[PDB]
This record gives sequence, C-alpha cells and structure tokens, in this order.
Amino acid sequence: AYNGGYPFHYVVQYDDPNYDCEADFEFEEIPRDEFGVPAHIPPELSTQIRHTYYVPPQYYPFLKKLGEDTPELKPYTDKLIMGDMTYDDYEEMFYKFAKPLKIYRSRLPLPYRTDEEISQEKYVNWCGRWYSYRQRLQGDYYSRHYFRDWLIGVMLGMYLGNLCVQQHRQYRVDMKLFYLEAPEHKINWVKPRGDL
Amino acid sequence: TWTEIWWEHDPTPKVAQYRPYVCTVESGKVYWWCACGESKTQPWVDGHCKCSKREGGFRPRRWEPEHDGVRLFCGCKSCFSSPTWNGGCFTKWMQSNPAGGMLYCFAAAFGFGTLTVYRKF
Amino acid sequence: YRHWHRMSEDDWALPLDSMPEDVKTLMATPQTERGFVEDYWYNRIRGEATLLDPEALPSKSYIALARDMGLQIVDEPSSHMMGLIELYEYLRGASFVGPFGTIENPVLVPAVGQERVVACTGGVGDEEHFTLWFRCREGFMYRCGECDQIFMLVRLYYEDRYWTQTLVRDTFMSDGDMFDLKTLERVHKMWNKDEMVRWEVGYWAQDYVLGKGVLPGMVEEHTRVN
Amino acid sequence: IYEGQTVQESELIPQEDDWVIEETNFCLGRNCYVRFREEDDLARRALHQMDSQLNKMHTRLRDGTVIPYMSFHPDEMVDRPAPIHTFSEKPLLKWTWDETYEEAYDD
Amino acid sequence: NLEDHFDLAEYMMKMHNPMSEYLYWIAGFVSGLHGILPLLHSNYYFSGMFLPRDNDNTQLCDDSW
Amino acid sequence: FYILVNNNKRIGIYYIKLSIIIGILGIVLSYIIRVELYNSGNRIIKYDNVNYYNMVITLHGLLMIFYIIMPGLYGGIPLYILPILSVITDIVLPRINNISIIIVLISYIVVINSIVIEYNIGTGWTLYPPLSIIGTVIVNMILYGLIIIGISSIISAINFMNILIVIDGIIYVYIWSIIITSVLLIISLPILNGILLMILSDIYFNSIYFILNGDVVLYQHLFWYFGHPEVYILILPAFGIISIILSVLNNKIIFGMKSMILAIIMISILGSIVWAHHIYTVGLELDTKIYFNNLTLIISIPTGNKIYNWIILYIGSYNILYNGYQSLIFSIMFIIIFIIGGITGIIISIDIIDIGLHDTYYIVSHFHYILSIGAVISLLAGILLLKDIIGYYNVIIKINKYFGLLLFININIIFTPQFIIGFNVMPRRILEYSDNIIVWNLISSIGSISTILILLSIF
Amino acid sequence: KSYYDDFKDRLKPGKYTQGRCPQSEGDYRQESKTIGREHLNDDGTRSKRYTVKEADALGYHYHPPIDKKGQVYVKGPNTVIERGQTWIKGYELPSMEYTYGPKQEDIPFYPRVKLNVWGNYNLVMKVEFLFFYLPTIIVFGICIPVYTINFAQEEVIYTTMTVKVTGRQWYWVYEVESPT
Ligand SMILES: CCCCCCCCCCCCCCCCCC(=O)OC[C@H](COP(=O)([O-])OCC(O)COP(=O)([O-])OC[C@@H](COC(=O)CCCCCCCCCCCCCCCCC)OC(=O)CCCCCCCCCCCCCCCCC)OC(=O)CCCCCCCCCCCCCCCCC
Ligand code: HEA
Ligand code: HEA
Ligand SMILES: [O-][O-]
Ligand SMILES: [Cu+2]
Ligand SMILES: [K+]
Ligand SMILES: [Zn+2]
Ligand SMILES: [Zn+2]
Ligand SMILES: [Zn+2]
Repeated sequence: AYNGGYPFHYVVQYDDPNYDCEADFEFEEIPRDEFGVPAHIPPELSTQIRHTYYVPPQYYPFLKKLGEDTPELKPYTDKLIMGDMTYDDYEEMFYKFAKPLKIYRSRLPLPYRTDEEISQEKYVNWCGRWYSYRQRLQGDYYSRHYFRDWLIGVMLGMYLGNLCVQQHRQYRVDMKLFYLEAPEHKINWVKPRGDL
Repeated sequence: TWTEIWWEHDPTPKVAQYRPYVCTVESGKVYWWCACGESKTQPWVDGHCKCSKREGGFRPRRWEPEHDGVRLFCGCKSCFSSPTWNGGCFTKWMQSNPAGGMLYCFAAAFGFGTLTVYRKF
Repeated sequence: YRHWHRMSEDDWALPLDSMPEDVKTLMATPQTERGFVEDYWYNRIRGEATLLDPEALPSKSYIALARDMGLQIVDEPSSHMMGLIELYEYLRGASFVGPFGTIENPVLVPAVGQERVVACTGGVGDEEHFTLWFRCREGFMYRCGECDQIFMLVRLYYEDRYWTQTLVRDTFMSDGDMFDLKTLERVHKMWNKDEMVRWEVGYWAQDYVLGKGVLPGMVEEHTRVN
Repeated sequence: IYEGQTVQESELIPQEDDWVIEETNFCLGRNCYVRFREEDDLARRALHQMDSQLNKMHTRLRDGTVIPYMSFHPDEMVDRPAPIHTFSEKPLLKWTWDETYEEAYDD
Repeated sequence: NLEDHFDLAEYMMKMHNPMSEYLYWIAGFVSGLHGILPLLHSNYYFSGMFLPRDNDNTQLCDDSW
Repeated sequence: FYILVNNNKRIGIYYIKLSIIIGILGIVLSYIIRVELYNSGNRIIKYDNVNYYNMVITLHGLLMIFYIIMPGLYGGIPLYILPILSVITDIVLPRINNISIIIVLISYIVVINSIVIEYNIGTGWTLYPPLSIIGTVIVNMILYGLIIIGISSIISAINFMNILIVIDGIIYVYIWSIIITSVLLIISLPILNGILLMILSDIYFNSIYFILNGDVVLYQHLFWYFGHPEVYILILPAFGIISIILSVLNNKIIFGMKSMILAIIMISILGSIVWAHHIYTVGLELDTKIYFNNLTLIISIPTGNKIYNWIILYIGSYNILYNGYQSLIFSIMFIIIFIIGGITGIIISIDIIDIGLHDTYYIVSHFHYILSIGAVISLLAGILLLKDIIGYYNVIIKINKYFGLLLFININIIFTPQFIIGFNVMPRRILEYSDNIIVWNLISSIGSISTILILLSIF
Repeated sequence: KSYYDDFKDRLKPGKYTQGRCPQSEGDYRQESKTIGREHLNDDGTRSKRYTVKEADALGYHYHPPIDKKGQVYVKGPNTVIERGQTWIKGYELPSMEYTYGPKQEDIPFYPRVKLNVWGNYNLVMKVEFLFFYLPTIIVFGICIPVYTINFAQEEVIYTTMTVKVTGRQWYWVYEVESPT
C-alpha cells in the first residue's frame, strides 16, 4: 500500500558465486528473490505460492521453551516448529508483543516550592476563579457601553453630513435661478477675438 | 454604574466633588490621590481616610507628572483616567441628577448647533 | 517517525568490511569504551554465536540470552528515560496535544537545555484562548495568566550529558562474563566446513583472530582493486 | 467568541472569611537602556545582555507558582536583540483535548 | 561562542567602529547627489547656467533683480 | 562576512537599510518637484531642461514604489519576523533570500547610473506608449531595472509561500497578509513581464504593437492588470503590521481574526479584477465602465470591516499604560489617515466624478495619503515596535511626541491643498501652471521643506 | 528622588571621541596577542581572520564538537533534595538595578488582570454584521446613481455639428466644417 507494493529495500540472490551485476555484461544469469523465486516467475504467481520458514530441528526444543514460558506466544512457535509460519505470521507475532515505553511522573524532580507556598494552592485557585468571573462580566458591561457610544458618532456624523445637504439644497435653488433671473448671465456678449 | 448595578465586589467611592480639582504639580515628585473621597486634603490622601488606612479595598493612587504645570484631578473618584480628569465627573453627576444633565446637554448642543449652522449655512 | 526519511541499508545491517580487524581486543573492550561500529559488531558476533548454538539455548536464561544479544532488560529508571527520549523525538515533527495541566499533573515540557518556548491555548471548546507564548525555564512551576494551566519543564540531563539511547544503555547495562573466543571457534566449525560458510560473520571474525588471511578464500576476499 | 474561562459558583466559595484578592505587583521593575560596563569585553557584554531579558522574568504567586512574561506572538520570545539561531528546540504549542488512553494510568 | 550568539554582536554590544556608520550615511548622501548633480549638469548643458533665476523665463520689469 | 550572509534576519536588516538609502534619493526628487512648483516661472529647472522634470517625477514614482516601500514592507519586516512568527528556525530558501537583496541593489545601481550617463527624459512611472517607445536609452535602462526587480519580487514571493509547508504554529493575521501578497505577485508579475517585453520589442526589436492599427490601449490593460494589484501588494503588509501593533500594545486579542483574514483574501480577489478604473477616460464601453465602477466600490466593504475591527482593538484598553509611544501613535494615525485616502478613492471611483479628477493633483493627494503617509508610517511603526528585537539605537524616535505631531501636521500641509487644486484644476505631471494656482501650490511647498527638516531631528 | 544619582558612579564620562584612541597611539586593528584571545582584536572586536579569512564554515580549523558517544557537555540543574523529594531551584535573573542601573524601589503597582475581552455574543454578532452590511448599504446607495450618470454620458444625441480635434507634439489641431 506504499510505493506501488515495491519494497524500498529487498534481498536479491545470484547462483554464480563470482557474479557482479555492475562489472559483468552477460545475458544469461537470472536473479532470484529473498525466498529464492527466479525472476522469470512473475510476482502475481510467486506471491500466491506459500513459503514457510524452516529452522533446523535442533531449534525445536528452544522454540518449545518459548511457547511454554509465554502461552500467548505458543501458537506462533508451534507454527514455526511445524513449518507453517509464513512471513505474515512472523509479522503478526512481532507486532503483537511490542509494548510502548512507560514514563513515571513520580520520578520527575519538581520546581522548588516551600511548604508554606504549597498550603496556599487553594487560595490562588480561588483568586483565579474570581478574576475569570470579573473578566467575563466586564466583557458584557464594556460591550454595551462602547457599542452604544458608537451611536453618538453616527448621530454626530448625521448632523455634520446634513449641513452639507442643506448647502447643496440651496446651491441647486441658486443654479435654477441663474439662467432665468441672474444679471450675471449675459447673452450676445462675447465676441470672437480672432487670430493674433 | 459598574459598581452600582453590575459588580458588588469592587470598592465603591464617595463623590468628594462633581468638579475636578486644579493643582500645580512638579516633575520628579510623586503624588498620592484619594480613591475614597473622604480625605480632607483633597485631591490627595491625608493619612486618615480609607486609602491611607488600607481599609475596605481602598488604596492611594500613585501619580507622577512628566512635566511641571497645572493639571486637573478627579473629584468624582470614578473618572476613567483617574487620578487625572477627563470629564467623568460631569458624566457621574448626570447619573445622579439626570434632569440637570439634560439641561446642560441641551444647552451645550444648542450652542454647538447655532455656531456650526451659522458658519456653514 | 513521520519526520524521518527512508531507512538506509545500514539501518538494517552493516557491511562485513566495517568489522574491526582486531577482533581479539574488540571482544574484550568494556561497553562504555566501545564506539558505535565496535558496539554493533560486538553484539552481532556474540549474539549470533549464542543463537547459532541450538543445543545450549534451552538451558540459557532470558537474562543471559538478552545479555548475549545485547538487549537491555528494562526497569523503571531506564523506561522513564527512554520514554521521555522518544516523546522528545516525536514532538520534533508532531503536534503537542494532551490533557489540561494542573498542579497535581503539570503539562510536561521536555527539553535538553534549560529553557523551551511554550504556548498555552487554554482548555477545550470555549475555554480555548489565543496563543499565549512564554519561555519555560527550569525550576519554576509556571501558571498561565489566563486559564491558570500549570506547566513544568522536564530536562533530559544526566551527569553532564543529555539522555540518549547510548547513554541509557551504558548507565544501566552491566557487562557480564567476558566473551570466550573458544565459543566463536566452536560455532565457526559448526556452520563453516568444507568450503561451505553458513556463518559468514564468524568466518570473517575467526580469520581476524587468526591474523587476517589465514582461512581459505579470505586473502581473495580482502584483495580489492580500488 | 472568547469570554474567559467558565466559573461554577462552588469554585468562588472561600475557605476563610478574610480571603481577598492577592495584591502582588505585576510591574517587573524600573528599566532603561541596558547599561554595559566599560571593563566588560564582547563576551562578557553578551552575558550581561542575556541577563537583562524581560521575557525571562516572572511574578511568583502566594502558592509558589509563577506567572511568566507572556505574549500573543512568538516574536517576543527570542532574546533581544535577536540571536543568529533562535528556536533550536522547536517551540511547543500545547493543545488541550478530553481524549485519554488507559496506558497513561495505573491502578 | 558567546561573541557569536548575537547577530552583529559588535554593534549590538556597542563596540562597533564608527566608520561603519559613516559609510552608511555617506552612501545615502551619494544617493541623494544623483538627483542634484545631473540637474545642475543638464541645466548648464542646455542653458549655460547651473541654476535659473526665479522667473527668468518670463518678462521682467526694468528694475527687476 | 557581509554580502555572503544568508541569515534571514540579517537580510531583513539589509532591506530596511537599503530602503532608507534609496529613500534619500526619493525624498530629494520630491523636494525638487515641490521647490519647482512653489510659484509660476522657472525656479530650479530651466525651460530648456524641462525634460529633467519629466525624469524627476518618473524616477520619484518608480523608486518610491518598487525600490523603497515594497522592499521595506514586503522585504524588510517580513524577512525578519515571519520565520519567528512561524516558530521555524529560518526561512525555507536561504540562498534565494540572499540573491534577492543583491538583485535589488544591482537594479538600483543601474537606474541611478542611467541618470548620470544617459540623456534625462521622462514618460511617467506608468511608461505609457507610444511616448515610452519613442524615447532615448534611459527608458531602456529603466526597463531593465523593472524586469530585474520583478525577478527579485517573484523569488521572494516563492520563498514566503513555502512557509505554509513548514509553519509549526498558527497562521497569524500578519502571516496571512504576506501570503496573500505573495499570491498577488505570483499572478500579476507574469503579466507585467509580458507587456514590458512588448515595450522592449517596440523599443529594440522593431515591433509595431504600439503604432497605428496596433492598440496602445492594450498596454494600459496589461500594465494596470498589474498596477492595481501592486497598490494592494504595497498596502496589505502594512495592514498586517497594524493588526499586530494594536493587539500587542493594547494587550487585546484580535477581534474577528477570521474576518480580518477573510477580508484580506477578499481584497486580493477584488483587487485582481478592478484594474480598469485607471482607464476610465480612454473611451471604454458603457457596460465595461459600469462593471469596473461597480466592483471598485465593492472593495470598500472588506476594507471597511478591517478598519472597524482595528478601532475596537484600541477601544477599552487600560488607561494606566502610557499611550504616547511612537509606535502606538503611528498605528492610530494610520486608521485616521487611511480613511481619508480610501474615501477619496471611492470619490474618484465614480467615473463621472473621475472625468473631472483624472490626471489632476487630487489623484496625487489620494495615493500620497495612503502611501506617502499611511504606508510610510506603518513601516516606521513596525520597525519601532521591533526596536528591542532589531536592536538599533542612536536615534530619538521611540518616545518623541514632537516628531509625530510635526510629521502629521506638515504632511497634511503638503497633500490637503493638492485635493483643492484638483477642482481648480491643476493637471498632474506638469511644472508650469497658471498664476491663480500659486497660493495652494505655495502652501504645499512650504509643507515639503518643513517635513524634510523634521527628518533631521531624529538623529 | 533622582534615580540617576544612584548609579552616577558607574557612568564615568568618556575621554575619546567614539571611544577609541587614534590608531597611531594604539593599533586596534591588529589581533590581540593575549593568550585565549586570538579570535579578538585589541579593542575586543572579532578579528577578520576569525570571521572572514579563516571562517570555520569555510572548512578552516575543522573541529567536530560532538564526541564518540554522540554527546556534548550539558550543565545540570541546581538540585536540592528535601522533604523526601528531589527539587530543582530555578535560576532567577539578577536585580534589574545591576543590569539597567535604576534602584528597584517605589515601583508603581500594576495588578494582575485577565485579558480584556468583549462579551455578549449576541450583541457582538450584530455589531459584526453591521460592520459589514452598513458599508454594503452605502455601496448599494451609490450603485443606482452610478448607473444613471454612466448612461447619461453614453446617450445617443441628435448632434448637428462636428469638430475634429487632433493632438500633436505639442499643439492641438482643429478641423471644422466651413460654411457653404
Ligand atoms: C529616510 C532617512 C531617515 C530615516 C529616519 C528614521 C530611522 C529609524 C530607524 C531605522 C533603523 C533601521 C535598522 C538599522 C539596523 C542597523 C544595524 C547595524 O548597525 O548593522 C551593523 C553594520 C555594520 O557594523 P559592523 O558589524 O561593525 O561591521 C563591521 C564591518 O563589516 C567591517 O568593518 P571594516 O572597517 O573592515 O569595513 C569595511 C569598510 C572599509 O572602509 C574603509 O576603509 C573606509 C575608508 C573611509 C572612506 C570614507 C568615505 C570617503 C568618500 C570620499 C568621497 C570623495 C568625493 C570627492 C568629490 C570631488 C568633486 C570635485 O568598508 C568597505 O570597504 C566598503 C564600504 C561600502 C559602503 C560605503 C559606500 C559609500 C558610498 C560610495 C559611493 C560610490 C559611488 C560611485 C559612483 C561611480 C560613478 C562612475 O552597521 C553599519 O553598516 C552602519 C549602520 C549605521 C546606521 C544604522 C541605523 C541607525 C538608525 C537610523 C539613523 C538615520 C539614518 C538615515 C539614513 C542615512 C542618511 C544619510
Ligand atoms: C496603496 C496605495 C493605494 C490604495 C490602498 C488605493 C486604494 C483605492 N484606490 Fe487607488 N490609487 C493609488 C494607490 C492606492 N489606491 C495610486 C498610487 C493611484 C494612481 C496611479 C497613477 O494613476 O499613476 C491610484 C489611483 C486610483 C484611481 C485613479 C483615479 C484617476 O486615475 O483619475 C482610482 C479610481 O478608481 C482609485 C481608487 C481606489 C479605491 C476605490 C481604493 C480603495 O482601496 C479604498 C478603500 C478604502 C476605503 C473606502 C476607506 C475605508 C473603508 C471604510 C471607511 C468603509 C466605509 C466606506 C465606504 C462604505 C465607502 N485609485
Ligand atoms: C510610496 C511612494 C511615494 C512616497 C513616499 C512619496 C512621497 C512624496 N511625494 Fe510622491 N509620488 C509617488 C510616490 C511617492 N511619493 C508616485 C508613485 C507619484 C506619481 C509619479 C508620476 O507622476 O509619474 C508621485 C508624485 C509626486 C508628485 C507629483 C509630481 C508630478 O508628477 O507633477 C509630487 C509633488 O507634488 C510628490 C511629492 C511627494 C512628497 C513631497 C513626498 C514625501 O517627501 C512627503 C514627506 C514624507 C517623507 C519625507 C517620509 C518618506 C520616507 C520614506 C519614504 C522612507 C521610509 C523608510 C523606512 C521607514 C525604512 N510626489
Ligand atoms: O490604484 O487604486
Ligand atoms: Cu487601481
Ligand atoms: K515653476
Ligand atoms: Zn481616600
Ligand atoms: Zn472624576
Ligand atoms: Zn492559558
């Protein structure tokens, strides 16, 4: 499920003891995999073939001792003795018996605090709660005061704006009377200067 | 109104005066301001009020001017910029006499309206 | 860890050309005096010597078997140190999330130095506040000014050194009976005979004890061209 | 929006009738330009600067815990002036959740 | 080393040679000259004067000076 | 070493140092302009050397925009604090960071050398063809500087974008401000390069894009498609700084952090689609004009949300804290000043109002209030906030109420009268003018000399 | 009181402009010969050899700090066992008078106070809505005027005369129909 199923690292075997894939340029040697499968047998077929680990029989008594001392480990050891342990079975055994590292808080040295100070812990917590109570209430109080004040700014900005509305209103009245009554408006007055 | 209706666990001062106290102060000198309104050497702690005796949560308010001059100081004991005055003395007065507050505010607004309208028109 | 890159070939095993050529002294060196490469090959030679002797395994105790393979029997002191080491490494490229810290159980902030920058985000949900950064110096029980979350600095320090897997192994593991070279030779003859070498490490190791070039094919194995 | 930590009335009940709010000064002190001694060389003036860091200061409460110099952003957490290499040990942003696992506890 | 902890340690520890500051100010001064010197040069090139006399491109009274 | 250093914090200092140096040349040019405009007549530039004035205004604009404010707000403060705000050891691309500052310096040397050696002519900082393509070699040199500057800007933008991959903490508003400016650069710069290459082709390769049957209005579209995003690439870092200063100095958590962030994103998208409000008087189609006018007015919405969120940050802050620090004053002054500049921007946004106010000193005052006042003050405020971290000294700025007051008063004396002459009307990019506009021009000139004098008192 | 007088003694007024004698009177450019100061100049600044000419980052004076066991020297905490518990005493910074000079007395009182937060979620949400939609309303109030004035400029009018205006460098040419 990673890298397309290609293992990042894998074992390759060569039949010729003096073979070097970098020095030689021959075209007859066929590499094998970790289980010994020749490269010309595709993965889809070889992965179906069942491969099991065979330990020398002299190890059976040791594998038996392991099972008895740890009964949860016995089924895996039995498979290994009987030549029924595949790579997947080995992986299941490996991860089943892995445990996490443990941290003990009782071993941590503590920052220095006198016995007088240690007896005041409840008092300091009490002060902290009252500070949080006063903080939360003040938030409501302040929000009401300042957002209400912003209305004064709206009203002040509406008064000052209305002053320019009135000036504009009077301006339009004046403009309507310019071409109609204003003596400043003159017709048949400007004469062409002519080219210099 | 924080002490009056919202929070009952802060000390509540008495209003010495609804007007600021004018005092000459000198740079490099530390002044102590009465936060309870019961000192007889206003605006300063007299050594006999609540602030001086550290009674009922009242403590003197330390203050120091940057430059020499005449500075306004809070008499209402609730100004936001206490010990200095910023107008909270008038605001607190309006809370206590809302009818008077309206009269002054109307008069101030009336003058402001006339002048701004007279000049712009 | 997610922050680590891909396993190297060396992460699995080392090339036999990195085996120290003075095997006789290697197997007699105390653990505290063995370097990384020397310690790798001491454990591999001794561990594989016991594992490749099937008839003796059932009578060997787990304490002795673990010693031969170089595995450290765990105890509360070493577990604590190793655990805090792995927690430090994990936090290098991972988020720092856990239970709310109190006086009884402060937030544990591992560090190598005497200080580490830490941020408090408050509690869960509405009790979460904006990041408040502070410098967590050793020897003080810190309290957030906002949520009153208690913090504490834990230092990975031991005897003028910080905590490492190598330090933990050296401080707590005790060297057992000196490795006997007769066992190496005995196992060597067991799995290596008549041009068949089924213990390559023990064929090279025995060759070095013999003086380098003594065993068949070993002169040819050691002759390189570049 | 954030409005402080929630408080239950039970947590506001004092253990004595004289308990009031602790009056500890959170003004760190009087400061100015860091003043180096002439006698100190470059190395010893560096030590002097490192000993004048406000962000290494704190206020100790009545129970022995200390409230440190805190900031909204990590810009105020490096030595002033900023050294060449600042965050060698990655600063840890602590998140809180209610999840727990059994391995952490012992009965 | 303690000397290498702070970037620009000599300046931050107030031991730097003042010449560094002088060069910085000189560099800024030279940058400023790139706006004034070509102004004078161009004025002379096209007029023969380094700088004009206020309103000398317009008609002036007889007593103007 | 000095030039080899890759330290991101050292490079940040270099950016500020170079901005001040190049800034001296910028301010000098501004003094030349205002001196000339003091009355009608020739004052310091001969009538036969009017080409120099055209070059002065062109270089003033280009240098202040691309070599001073952009290197200062997008290169200086960002390179110093961004990796710290991101709780990362250093910047993602160390070697690229070094070359960027070197590139800026090399392009500056090319520009100033072109003043000294080439004939001095000008075509505005907007390099409109066909005027730009019928000029002398000084225009070619300026084009090389801009292209070289573009390289530094884009690589620096790439550098900041990579912080998303490594950031170990929370993306604060300021970090969001830089990231979005970086995005705006990545999308706008490639278009600028193309149109600049076409200017070169017509100047140097006998191309015919900007001669009859080729539309000169084409340049204005592609130029301003970068032009207006540029004005927000120059202001957004300033907004990020303002947010940090107000929250820190008032000890108040940012209110509406997500709305601040989403306001910055919104301004960027909108700023990428409103460029033709610079082309109202060319004669575009009615529907195009209405689209651009409509979308231009929309930008006020997100910009307005940020302003009000800043105001509530300063409201309610403790009175005991001293409020006369220069950084706090500058941050507050930014809100007061930016509103003036933005509102006038909305006025000019109405195209019919714009017909009267295009190419007049009203436009000048508009973008000066935002850049020459707002952006400068924001950069000063940001540097001032980081005085302890940066560690500079030998100046009297941190607590100097005289400097702030004098600067605010005199800067307004310069540009407030330029709004008035906009309706009189006095065109831009001119040196001679009618005698009935002297009063206001004289007042602004008195303001310019005074501001320069106040810059000497800091030392 | 005047706090400057407390540490006046420490501040001895200087003799040399910029704190250095003429190079002739003392050569501060040379490296110091004092043992253990080979990386410093005589005046205490770092020598160019140490920082530039033979900088260790360039491969000069190669000296790996880490030892064989992958360890570096680390200074331990001040540990104090007590009351059946191992304690660590933190390092407290020196008095600010030593580092800054002013005597740490008569400090103004700044009490602990939790962050000043805005409350009343419902009220705050309404304000934020207004912070966004009050500008939106104003824009909408300008939109209709903008459309109308744009339509007005682009109105098909029954023009009866044409004046052609050409702009050249630097004059304006005007072409007008001549009366018949
Ligand atoms: C906008 C303005 C106002 C702003 C107001 C607001 C400001 C607010 C605050 C802002 C703060 C920003 C952040 C600051 C961070 C500072 C960090 C720092 O200090 O870093 C350490 C850094 C270096 O310290 P370090 O670590 O000790 O470095 C040791 C060296 O690496 C190694 O030492 P070394 O001694 O071995 O050094 C080598 C040295 C060796 O030096 C020597 O041997 C020097 C010998 C003496 C030469 C003196 C000049 C001679 C000139 C002759 C001219 C003749 C003209 C003749 C004309 C004839 C006409 C007929 O130099 C060289 O070899 C190369 C020098 C290159 C640079 C100088 C270039 C000058 C101009 C050249 C123009 C050429 C044009 C050619 C055109 C050709 C056309 C064909 O500091 C500096 O570099 C100095 C910075 C000083 C200012 C800091 C900021 C203070 C606050 C602001 C004050 C206001 C400034 C306003 C702007 C300037 C106005 C003018
Ligand atoms: C950083 C610099 C900067 C900034 C932020 C802006 C911001 C804006 N600018 Fe720009 N502008 C320039 C720099 C800048 N400008 C420059 C340099 C030029 C000239 C280039 C040249 O021609 O050579 C220019 C030119 C320019 C013109 C050309 C006029 C002409 O050519 O005749 C126009 C018109 O559309 C315009 C509009 C705007 C608008 C509508 C905004 C908006 O961003 C403003 C938004 C802000 C506000 C609106 C105020 C804050 C918001 C509120 C208070 C909410 C309430 C307000 C409302 C509901 C309206 N600008
Ligand atoms: C951000 C860019 C910027 C800045 C700061 C300024 C600053 C100033 N400008 Fe600006 N100006 C432009 C950009 C800028 N200008 C542009 C783009 C044009 C149009 C170009 C064109 O028409 O083609 C223009 C045009 C322009 C003209 C029009 C000339 C014309 O075309 O007819 C005039 C004079 O009236 C003028 C005057 C000034 C003055 C008097 C100042 C200032 O001197 C006012 C006083 C303020 C200061 C002296 C402080 C400035 C300090 C710094 C910038 C350094 C900051 C560095 C740090 C904080 C590290 N400018
Ligand atoms: O440009 O706005
Ligand atoms: Cu625009
Ligand atoms: K003139
Ligand atoms: Zn009292
Ligand atoms: Zn009062
Ligand atoms: Zn917290």
